[PDB]
Amino acid sequence: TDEALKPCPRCQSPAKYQPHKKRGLCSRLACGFDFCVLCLCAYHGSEDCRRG
Ligand SMILES: [Zn+2]
Ligand SMILES: [Zn+2]
Repeated sequence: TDEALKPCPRCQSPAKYQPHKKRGLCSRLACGFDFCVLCLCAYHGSEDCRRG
């Protein structure tokens, strides 16, 4: 099994990982970011990710 926590796309800090919501929230109070864990952009909820 093992643990999982993803780096924040702004500051690379270990963000609070939410695999049940495909969401990640930064632990750095000056950064305070909310991202999609599939494409590492600002969180887009129920929408699908984008190519690049
Ligand atoms: Zn951050
Ligand atoms: Zn995405």
